[PDB]
Amino acid sequence: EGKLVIWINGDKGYNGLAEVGKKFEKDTGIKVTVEHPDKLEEKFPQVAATGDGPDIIFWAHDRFGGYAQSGLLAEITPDKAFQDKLYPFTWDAVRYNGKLIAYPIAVEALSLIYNKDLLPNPPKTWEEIPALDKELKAKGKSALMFNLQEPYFTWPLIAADGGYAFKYENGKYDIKDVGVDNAGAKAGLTFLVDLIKNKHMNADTDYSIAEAAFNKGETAMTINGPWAWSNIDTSKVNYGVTVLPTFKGQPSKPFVGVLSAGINAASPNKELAKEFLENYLLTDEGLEAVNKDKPLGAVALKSYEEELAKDPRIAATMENAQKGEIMPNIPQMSAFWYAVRTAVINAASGRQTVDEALKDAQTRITAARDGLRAVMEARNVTHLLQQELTEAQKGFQDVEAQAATANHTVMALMASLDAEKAQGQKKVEELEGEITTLNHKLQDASAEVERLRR
Amino acid sequence: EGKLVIWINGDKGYNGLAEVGKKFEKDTGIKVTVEHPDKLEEKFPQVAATGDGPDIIFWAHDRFGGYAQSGLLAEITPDKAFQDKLYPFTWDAVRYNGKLIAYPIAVEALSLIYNKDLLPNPPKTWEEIPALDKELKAKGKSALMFNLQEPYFTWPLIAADGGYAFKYENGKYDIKDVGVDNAGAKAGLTFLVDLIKNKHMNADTDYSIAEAAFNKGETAMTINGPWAWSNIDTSKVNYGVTVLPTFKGQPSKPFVGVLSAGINAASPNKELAKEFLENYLLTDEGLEAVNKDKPLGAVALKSYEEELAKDPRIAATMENAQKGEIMPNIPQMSAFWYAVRTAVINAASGRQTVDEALKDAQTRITAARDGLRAVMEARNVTHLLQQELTEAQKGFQDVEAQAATANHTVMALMASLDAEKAQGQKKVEELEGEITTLNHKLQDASAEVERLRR
Amino acid sequence: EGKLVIWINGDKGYNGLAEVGKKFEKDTGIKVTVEHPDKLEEKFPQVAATGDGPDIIFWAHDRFGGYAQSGLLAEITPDKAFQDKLYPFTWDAVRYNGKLIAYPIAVEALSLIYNKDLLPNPPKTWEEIPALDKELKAKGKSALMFNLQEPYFTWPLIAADGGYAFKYENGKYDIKDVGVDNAGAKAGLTFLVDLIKNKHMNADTDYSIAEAAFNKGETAMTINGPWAWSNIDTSKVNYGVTVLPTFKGQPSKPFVGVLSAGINAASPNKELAKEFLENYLLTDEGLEAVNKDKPLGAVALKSYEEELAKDPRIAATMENAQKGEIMPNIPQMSAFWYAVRTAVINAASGRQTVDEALKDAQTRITAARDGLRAVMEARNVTHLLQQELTEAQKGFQDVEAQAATANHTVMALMASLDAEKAQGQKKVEELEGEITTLNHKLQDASAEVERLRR
Amino acid sequence: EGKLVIWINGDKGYNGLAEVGKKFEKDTGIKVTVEHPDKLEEKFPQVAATGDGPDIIFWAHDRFGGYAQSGLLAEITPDKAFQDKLYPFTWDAVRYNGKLIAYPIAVEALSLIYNKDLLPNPPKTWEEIPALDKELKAKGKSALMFNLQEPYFTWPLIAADGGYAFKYENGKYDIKDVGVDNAGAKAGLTFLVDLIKNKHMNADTDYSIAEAAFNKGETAMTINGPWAWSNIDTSKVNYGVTVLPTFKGQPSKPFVGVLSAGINAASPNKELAKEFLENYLLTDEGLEAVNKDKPLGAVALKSYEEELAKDPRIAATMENAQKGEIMPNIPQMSAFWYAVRTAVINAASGRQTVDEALKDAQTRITAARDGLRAVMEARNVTHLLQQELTEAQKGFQDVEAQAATANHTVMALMASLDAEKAQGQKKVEELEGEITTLNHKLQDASAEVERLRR
Repeated sequence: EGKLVIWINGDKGYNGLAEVGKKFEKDTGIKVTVEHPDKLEEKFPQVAATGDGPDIIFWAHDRFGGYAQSGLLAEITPDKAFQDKLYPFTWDAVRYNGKLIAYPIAVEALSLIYNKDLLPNPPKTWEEIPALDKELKAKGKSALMFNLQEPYFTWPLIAADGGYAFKYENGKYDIKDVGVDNAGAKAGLTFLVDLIKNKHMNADTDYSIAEAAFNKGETAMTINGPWAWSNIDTSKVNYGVTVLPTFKGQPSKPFVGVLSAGINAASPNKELAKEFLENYLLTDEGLEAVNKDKPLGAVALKSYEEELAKDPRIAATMENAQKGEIMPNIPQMSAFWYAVRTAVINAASGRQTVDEALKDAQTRITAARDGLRAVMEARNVTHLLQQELTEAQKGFQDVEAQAATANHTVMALMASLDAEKAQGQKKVEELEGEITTLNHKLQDASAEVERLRR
Repeated sequence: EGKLVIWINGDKGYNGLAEVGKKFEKDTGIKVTVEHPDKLEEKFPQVAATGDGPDIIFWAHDRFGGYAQSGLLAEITPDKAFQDKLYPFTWDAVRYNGKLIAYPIAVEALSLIYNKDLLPNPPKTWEEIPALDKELKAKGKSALMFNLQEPYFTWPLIAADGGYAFKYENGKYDIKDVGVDNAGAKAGLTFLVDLIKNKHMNADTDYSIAEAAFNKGETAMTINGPWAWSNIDTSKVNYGVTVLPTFKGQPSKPFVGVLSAGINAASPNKELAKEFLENYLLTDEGLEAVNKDKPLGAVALKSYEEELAKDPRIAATMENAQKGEIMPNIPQMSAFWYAVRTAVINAASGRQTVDEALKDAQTRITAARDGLRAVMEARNVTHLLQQELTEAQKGFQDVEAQAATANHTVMALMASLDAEKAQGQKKVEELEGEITTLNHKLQDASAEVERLRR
Repeated sequence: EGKLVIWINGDKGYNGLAEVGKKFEKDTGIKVTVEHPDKLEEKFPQVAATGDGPDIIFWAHDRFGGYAQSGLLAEITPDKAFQDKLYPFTWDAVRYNGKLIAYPIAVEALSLIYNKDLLPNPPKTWEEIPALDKELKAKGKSALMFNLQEPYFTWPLIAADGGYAFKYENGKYDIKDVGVDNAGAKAGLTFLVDLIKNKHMNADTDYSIAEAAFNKGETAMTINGPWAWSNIDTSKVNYGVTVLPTFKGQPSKPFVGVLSAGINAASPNKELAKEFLENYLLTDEGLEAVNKDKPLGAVALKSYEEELAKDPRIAATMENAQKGEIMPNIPQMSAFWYAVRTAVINAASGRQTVDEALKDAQTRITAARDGLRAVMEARNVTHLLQQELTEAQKGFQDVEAQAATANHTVMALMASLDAEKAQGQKKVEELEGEITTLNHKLQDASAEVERLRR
Repeated sequence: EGKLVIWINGDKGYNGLAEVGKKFEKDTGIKVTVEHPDKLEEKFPQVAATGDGPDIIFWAHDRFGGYAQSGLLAEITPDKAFQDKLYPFTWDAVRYNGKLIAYPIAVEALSLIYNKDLLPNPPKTWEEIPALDKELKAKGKSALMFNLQEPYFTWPLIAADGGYAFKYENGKYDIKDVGVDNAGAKAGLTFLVDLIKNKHMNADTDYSIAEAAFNKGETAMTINGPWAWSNIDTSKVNYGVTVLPTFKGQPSKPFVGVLSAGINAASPNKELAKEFLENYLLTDEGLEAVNKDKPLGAVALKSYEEELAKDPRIAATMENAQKGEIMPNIPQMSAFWYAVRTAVINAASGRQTVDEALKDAQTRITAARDGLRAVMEARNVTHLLQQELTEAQKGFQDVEAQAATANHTVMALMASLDAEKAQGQKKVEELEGEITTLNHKLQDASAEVERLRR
């Protein structure tokens, strides 16, 4: 309270950011402390939920939908003037149910990487890569090698013509709409598989294999991110970085990830953070300071991005990001990765046709939750089936009780049958006795009248 | 408190008993009230369990084991001198776990009933009845007709040679030992079934059909109890009552039931009841008074029984009771009746052979509780199976969480691979730079010594 | 014996009630202790049956049918001067076989709740909701959201047009006359399915979802009880509470639950209990003390309901209640919840049609008497349980397979990372050797220009 | 209370064990019943936990770790004079958290079985088998065939060279110390895979196939337990039973199973059950009675094992016991059978390598198959639950049947009683008619002597 504590990961320019913190400390008297604690993404939900930890946290936007789901983040309110300082599409990476929940900072995305010496004019279209490889193979090189084991890297081509992870309409994801076996994704994947079939790529090619091959000049092109540049730098291949090839006319569609600054729902300093982010960090001065300590890569702030774009590699990254699909910030996306990962490997390794591989994603992406659903139906079915067991229990105590009554009743009734039957005749003979006596009285009176009348 | 209230059923000599109550009231000043309330056997366990109702209750001994099981009855303490005033075997009808729990009063049991005019010398053995019937059939009569639908009436012959309900050893019943399919019972039943096969009896003969037949002089003999006498009296058949026929040398073994006076565990007047029963009711005077109001039939009190025996019918009853099997006072006896009932009907109607009918009694006797036992195992199985459902529930939350870690870890590791690799070569070239500088220093020093030494 | 122990659930205002019991302890001198034992509805039948437990017991009236039937509850005898102080229908929920068995205290019913900033004038008919949802979906919001899983919530709509559970005749229900697939219920349920068919609602909308949706202003309307308000109060949505819409001109027919106060059959303090309720609790001052501790919602006492109904919400709940269905206090009702819970899902997800889904309800409801049937219904339940444990089993097996493949990648990278670190750290020691070596060689040369020579 | 009930699976010599109980019933007087309820292992945890079921339970020792963990078993306390009568290592299979929880009775392990007319001298090492299969294939016969599908069989070879499931430490298992991809396991599985690669075995050889092969003389050898012998006896192949062959000079490590006798935790007969096992069963005479009914195989008792070992086969099984792995009595072990089962298939059919397959077995303990196991234990529990419900259903149907017959009597009687009441009441009014008719006629006659005349 009265000061701002901020968490950013250790692989970012925290000192650079502290500098911005000091400029703020000077101008308002508010001391800003910047920290990079160990695995802070895991640490965040634990300290925010007891009014502790950072007033503001910098992280990949995808972890944030999980935090907003637990109401951990403050809703942010930037006037539209400020909203037009950043790229439209970056805001879409920081919404949850229509509420804006964090400030976009950086933008990251795969790009085509190529050896200028081997290939000074990288191709624009996937379609021409086969022919290009047949050429380079004749001088002991390959056209392209990139990580096929993972979907993050194979998606761009697959999504190109029509795929999508989850439909997005109004700042909201329909988690039941999955565009992974639409005719477009099938075309994407077929092509990719066909490249393997026609021995232009190896299905067992992963990250390290690709990286090594490019760095040793064994392949003309590869696909990869800004995280990889300082590595390729020191191979001293002469490498170009540029727009991903199109497919069937359409841009490749690589997933996009966005370093974002979010504010703690718990924090009291909500407006002093809003200030710090809006007026000190998200400016050319502020981003430049962080950039000096460690490059951010392509940024969300239009004005400063336009400066960094001198570096064509940073130009490419953003060009690709703007043609790509923001990576959905919803819990279920990890099911997507899981499912899609297995889908592709199978499709590639021959284990499945594209069609069956992609058709199963629809089933498998929910195998997690359908099974969990069956566990909870079964939970209820046992409550019911326990009730029925009570019912049977008293059914048996009942039957046992009403057996005794039947056995005893059989005999009661026998005694009664004899009682009322003996009581019967006894009353009868009494009455039948009264009759003979009256019969005799009437006989005796009648006999007298005859005497007297005669 | 200070007085005795006593409950007896309405079909007994309650006025007779009140007279005994008045003799007591005179001699000790204690007013005794005698009551016959509606279904008092059902009413007893409800009033005794809140210190209410009668100080003493007269009822059929079999209901009393159920009462003692609920500790409702006081344990009685009659010195051995008093014990020898009643017939030994009667006391066995009033034990529960070795504790004497009531005073025996009256004894009831089936006897052979026969038409003196049709058959002045009733047979002594079941074995001679077929022949007898062939004789009497030739003059339009039957030898024997008695209630075959119920086991209480068919048992005497079945048990004759070896059967028993539940084994009885030390004032205790082994509820797992049931002698209903031992070779003896098989012989008894076979005979009975054979009588039906050889058209000496009808399988569909019940109590009313038997009674009618005997009372109209259509049959020479029947089997029945004292409850039935006053009924037969008024048919004015000239009837004898005597020992049941033997089978295979052995006496018939009819069940025996004993009117017994029990004392409330709750009652404070335990020693004033002991008194009343021991010294006023269980004497010749006392029983005689009750007898005047309503005959008890054969009694437990040796001395007075020996008087009543002048009536040979009452002699037979007791002779048959002493050769019979006290009717077990344990809850499970109603399963016995249920099982054995169905056994015999089936055996008689052709629906089953004797052997299979009797073998099933062993199973069916416990359908009852074996089935209840399954309901309660199943009750526990559900508690367990609900626990496992919790386990599966967290198994799924787990798996879903550790999919997110895996997806994020795949990428963390990719970045790290590039970080530590670029960091790698940067340290290497620094060191490799220090090397050339030292290489050049040493060269320059070495070039000097050569100059100077030369 | 001269002391009043009262049971009332924990989530009620028991410190309030405690205050009423002290105002009573004052004006008479009889100590009153209130408790709130866990699972006290299920404790009561065990404690009452041994003369122990409470003189008065507070609970939702439907449980009191179970108690009455076991003869655990005393018949209350209030004058018609008193009876008129409460709303006529609150007596209909405390009747068993004509007899009044408990005192009504509070009344509860779903009501239609709405966000005024998103919808200032709530609709008066169900039929206008689709039209209204379209309007709202246009600006990325939904019309209505409320727990579809549970029948308790769906019923109001279904039973609206002349539907009902069991016919209430005089003071009981005919257990075999049922309004579940009469004209009314079919039409209603048809409409509920249409809303899901036409995408206006999701088939798997539960309580937890529907609360969060409304309470964060995603949806214009929900359906819910007084229990759900304080959670809205904290969310600060500007909400209103009103009459549930009409369907076919008829009011929605939500269930009514009426907190009743019953009296133990064999309680020593008969008139004293009556006295407390009639003259101390069921008065403006008693109910207030309670209400101040925890809100009872609408109350049965006219005098005080007119005070509380100044709160348009409490007035609304009571309106819906008068327009709604009392919960039958008969055992048979517990098949209703199950039969209708599955009927809903089956008609919704399309596994059955509306006619056949309500015909199976019709059947399972009417009638019991269960016992052996219960056991066969378990037999079929466990086939269903088996299917689900199957589904859960292949759910895990699928996730496990796909989890196996992310782990393939993860160990691969971890491998390469560990390898990279090994290679690098060895290369570094190789160089640091070269350096220490050269440093020595130079030390010699150097130390031998300085000495030998200059 | 003064009686001993025992459970033992049906395929065991229970009529023999009964003979041991009669020798026990004679010399003391305590009756001892032996039963063999279906699915009794699953039954026991539900019957123990309601003070029902058996005093002692006979089963494979692995199931007893589950029971011990729930506290259902009594800790046995035998003197070291007794302990020494049994082979040291049998007591390692009846320990849970250091405590002895049952008596060892019999020992079972896989042995090497061979056909002497095809191979008079069986090999002493796995390594010579390919060499020997070549020799045999030449004359159209295979060296070895046994169940490759099941790990229980394939384990012996895999575990040979220092492999193990979980480390046994003192009296427990370090649940996290696992020998499944140590140096030993890999080498063994590798050999098993090679045998399949080089066409010495078929990948899809299961039990059924292997038996029929060996039993019809198509293969020189098979691997199997005592249970398969009697089937060979009949086929009449001339067969020997011997130690399993060594791998890398190490004895094969087949799973040992010890049939053990456990005692119910809350059994009224504590010292009596101990008395029966220690002094009557675990003795030459006792074990003989049981072995005469059905062979027990190896026995834990020294005195009688040296007798049975005159059968070379039995000595052979004992030798492979001692040289084998006692089954861990811990829940976690069920993951093993699965993980490994797949591991073996995968490594065999080539879908994984030996290294990566055994690493996946290494991991699946703990992690994801927490939940999946619980689902599958639910899956088997419902099978027990279905048997229970079955038992209840025929319990009801039985009593229903017998109830129906008692009612038959009851209604017949009530009919007769109602007929008798009718018949008589029409008589009594008939007479009362006459009596008032006669009175009137008399009144006239009489009134007409008094007036007319005198």
